[PDB]
Amino acid sequence: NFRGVEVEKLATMKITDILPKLNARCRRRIGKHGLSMKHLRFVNKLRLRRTHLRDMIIFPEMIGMTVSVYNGRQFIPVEIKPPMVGRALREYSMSYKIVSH
Amino acid sequence: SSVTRVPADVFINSFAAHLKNRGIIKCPAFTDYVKTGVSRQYAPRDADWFYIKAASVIRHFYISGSHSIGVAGLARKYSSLQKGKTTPHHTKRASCKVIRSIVSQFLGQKLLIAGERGRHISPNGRKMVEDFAEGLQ
Amino acid sequence: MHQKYTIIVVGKDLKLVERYVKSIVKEGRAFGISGPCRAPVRRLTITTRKSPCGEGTNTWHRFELRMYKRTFWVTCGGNDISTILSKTVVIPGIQVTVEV
Amino acid sequence: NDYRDLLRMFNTNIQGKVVLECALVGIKGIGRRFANVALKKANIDVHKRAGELTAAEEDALMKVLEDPLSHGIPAWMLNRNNDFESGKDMHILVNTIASTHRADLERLRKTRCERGVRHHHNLKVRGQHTKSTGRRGHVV
Amino acid sequence: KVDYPTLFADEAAMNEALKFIKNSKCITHTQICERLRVSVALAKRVMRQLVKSGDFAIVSKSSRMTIFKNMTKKE
Amino acid sequence: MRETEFCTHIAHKRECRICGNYNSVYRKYGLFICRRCFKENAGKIGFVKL
Amino acid sequence: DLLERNDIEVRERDKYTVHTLGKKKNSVAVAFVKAGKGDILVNNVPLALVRPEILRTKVSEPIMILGESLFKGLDMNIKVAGGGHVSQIYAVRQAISRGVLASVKDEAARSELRAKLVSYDRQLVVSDPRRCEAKKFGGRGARARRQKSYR
Amino acid sequence: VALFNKWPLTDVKCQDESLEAYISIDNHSFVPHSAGRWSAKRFRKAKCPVVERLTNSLMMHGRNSGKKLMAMKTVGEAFELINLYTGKNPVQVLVDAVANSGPREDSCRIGKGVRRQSVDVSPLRRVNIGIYNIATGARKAAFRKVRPFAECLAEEIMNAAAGADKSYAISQRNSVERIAVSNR
RNA sequence: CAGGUCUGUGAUGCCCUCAGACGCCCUGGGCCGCACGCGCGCUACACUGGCGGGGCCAGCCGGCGCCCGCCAGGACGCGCGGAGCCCCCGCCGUGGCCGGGACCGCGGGCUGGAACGCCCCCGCGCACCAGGAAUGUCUUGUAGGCGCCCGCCCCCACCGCG
Repeated sequence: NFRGVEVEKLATMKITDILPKLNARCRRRIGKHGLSMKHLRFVNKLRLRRTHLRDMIIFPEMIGMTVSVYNGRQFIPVEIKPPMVGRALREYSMSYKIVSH
Repeated sequence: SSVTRVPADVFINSFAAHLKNRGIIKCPAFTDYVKTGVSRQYAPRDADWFYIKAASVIRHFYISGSHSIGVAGLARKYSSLQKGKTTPHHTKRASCKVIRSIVSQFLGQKLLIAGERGRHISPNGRKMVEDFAEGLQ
Repeated sequence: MHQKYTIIVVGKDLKLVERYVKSIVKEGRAFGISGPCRAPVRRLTITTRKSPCGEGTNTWHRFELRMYKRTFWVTCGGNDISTILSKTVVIPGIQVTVEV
Repeated sequence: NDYRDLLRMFNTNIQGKVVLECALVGIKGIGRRFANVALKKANIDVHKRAGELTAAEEDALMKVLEDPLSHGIPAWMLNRNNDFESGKDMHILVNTIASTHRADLERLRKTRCERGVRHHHNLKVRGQHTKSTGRRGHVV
Repeated sequence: KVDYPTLFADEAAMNEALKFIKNSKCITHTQICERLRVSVALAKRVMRQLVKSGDFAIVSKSSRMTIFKNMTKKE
Repeated sequence: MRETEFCTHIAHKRECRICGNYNSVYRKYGLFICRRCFKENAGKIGFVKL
Repeated sequence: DLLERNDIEVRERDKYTVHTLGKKKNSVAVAFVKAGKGDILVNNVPLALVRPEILRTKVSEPIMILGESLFKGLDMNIKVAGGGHVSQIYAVRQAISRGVLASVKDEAARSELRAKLVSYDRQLVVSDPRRCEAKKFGGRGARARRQKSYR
Repeated sequence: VALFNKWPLTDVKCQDESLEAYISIDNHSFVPHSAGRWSAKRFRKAKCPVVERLTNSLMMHGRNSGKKLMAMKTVGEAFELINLYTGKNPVQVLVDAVANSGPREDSCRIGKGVRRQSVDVSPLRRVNIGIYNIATGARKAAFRKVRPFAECLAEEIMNAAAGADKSYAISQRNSVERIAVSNR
């Protein structure tokens, strides 16, 4: 279950529909401030189906598709899954490595 | 004058009972379960605190006279330190809504009149405050 | 005509500003120029580490720019005070400004 | 003359001796809707010293605890405010706190996320300094 | 190592506890809490009852410390 | 083209007048002079000691 | 609060024969004395009711040593600004002593009255010179310094 | 003059003719808050109300530094608790406590290569140590107890004035004096 | 002094580099990681204290109102304005307790292009019950306690300078 809606309902859930349910940061990013053309163009590539955008937050339709994310050196592979929707992929891709002392 | 002749605390407590008896203010009872000031941590235990705060706020607006002090200024009069953090504690203003509610009741009651910028005590309210003070004396 | 013209003298040096005060008071004394209204001094301050690097016990240079400002009140004909500005001794690096 | 021994309410023996507004503060170390006073103040009076809680009033205190908006408690409070899965806000108290916390911690492991990966290694999450204060007990 | 009597003491030993403090020529809330092992929170509420009685008069009354001496009880 | 990759704004680029150095601008009275740069030019501004 | 020209701003005229100034630790009190019934007012409030309840005797101390009858027949309006509570209690006793003495002026009785106060408490009629010292670089305190890590 | 508006200085005379000069009740003022500079001059300290010196000794340990108003409040409540039990003038019981708490012999090296020798404590030092010891015994006693500072201060003064060894100050005096007798 | 600064400088010898740039920009990431050792600090270890109301006091120097919001903060305007400690009354009351506030789970804000920054609400409740060998600063408005401002600054001080 995610924020009330079941997964099938939440993938059909529109980005401005799933926003009242999301957390404060998401409402600022998709509502008041909004996003630029480059963030939208990456989302357009997901729509095309069938990146360096750490800032970009997960959208419901993108679930089930894995997006490569730069950590500053290599494109870390990050899968998209149901409980992580609306959460910036920058917390999903890690720049650092384990302490290994 | 009068409100000075009676100690400030012996006036505020008696005025709190008076402002609950005459039905002045009327506690919102939605702010009853709220804690005044981000600075504090455990909320007032008085339960009649709204009346003590209400009688204290009219007594401030009386001594202000034509100064016409604002609600934010009154919140800075109820500011305390935010203690309980590793970072050194600093002064933090009181909740604006509580005081805004108190000043709103006085404007409707006509005990306090509206003025340029902040509101100030009305003559009709002053009469109640000074008669109570002399009565305590 | 008859308006009030506000002269403001802004000067870094006290002796220089006191000299401008003497000339302004003297020229307008007949025109009822007011006695100098001395502004609270503006002691603008910058404290910087004496060293370019961070080496040594940290030392501090305490630099204070004090600005002394005198406000002057004259009520009279405008043309006379425009000439009064020429009459008063000109101090280089010291400024006068007239506001109606 | 009227004083009673500690009652086990919510899986903990809450001492009858300590004031009721704070005897409930150590509710098994998990819960506290009142924030020192609100839950009891809404139904009864505080400063009772405890051990005089009438069982019917004790049931009434339990009822508000279990159902928050039934008594009209402020939605700004509550242990859980959005329910990551459920989508609802309610107070979570006692053992439920542990179970929900484990599920949230499991969720960060399930979807690999730095907060969970740091949590697995015991590395500090939120706190950002480990160079000096990370000695901890000679281990993070 | 605490004073377990906390709320309204016990039952009939409360009268003997009242007798003990009345026996003292002068009392302080902290002094009853240690001597009677009843806690100082209980002592304040017990003291107000025997001040209403008129058994003891508060020589000095402060929010910090409140101290009382017996007005009479000489004979 | 080249313009879109040239000086795109990310933040203010502020420098000490006289030094062209981003560090320690010291704009306390809008005097954007470097901390080190200011000590060389303090007499000229007229800043004085006790 | 800082030595502002606000003497007549609180009260217009009222035949205030004297306008004394008593200053302790950055706190100044302008006291206005006229013929009265023995009333003394501080900051538009009875002198007996002062904020440091413990130090409320210090304010009334010049009246006790000089005598109530000499004080009777005077009304004093005192406005204290700057400084803090204990200094404001020290400033008003100094202001009251100076102002009551001003009524005697150059009289032999004033010389005795100044000596009478100076004996019970000296500096009651004399300003205390102590003033705060500045913080110096390398120390949080004016004279205290940072702990030396090595040596 | 009635200290705390309750106690005169008329009967408060120190019996110890060696310590009477350094204990003064003449300068007493209701409320021991005289802001007179005692730091100035080598012996101006001697000409100070004894009760004010106690009020300056009470505020120590840093967490309580500078709060004279709170210390003198304690002195008043302690004096009431001394009046309540002793049934005597509490300014006079303090005077006897200061006189007894002061040791007359100390140990100092005296130009020796660690070998201390016997010295004689000055009549000002006897007064300064005596008051300091009274306040420090109370300070240690009230650190983790339900007993208030006022109660323990009241009891050290009551115990010192007779000379009971329960007083932390009198035990200190007997230790200091005995080490001085052996190092003699 | 061969102390430190060529990385403040259209200060600069010489070497390197010098269009696949060591020029200058553009995106992303680090400097802030961390088995650990050490240097400033900060907050505690409680009752001379914590917690609730009430009084209310500055100075370097300094804007506010009204309405909404639990605060945080916001909207809409305008011309202005002010601390803690302490004092006073309650409460808890020697219990790692309501001392203490580290951590950690939702959530509400903010600033910016973008958090990983900051703020805040209900949880959550770490050591620490006074610190060994050592060592440092300080003589009156000083020590210490207690606030406050400014510098840098989108936000941000446990820092420096006042």
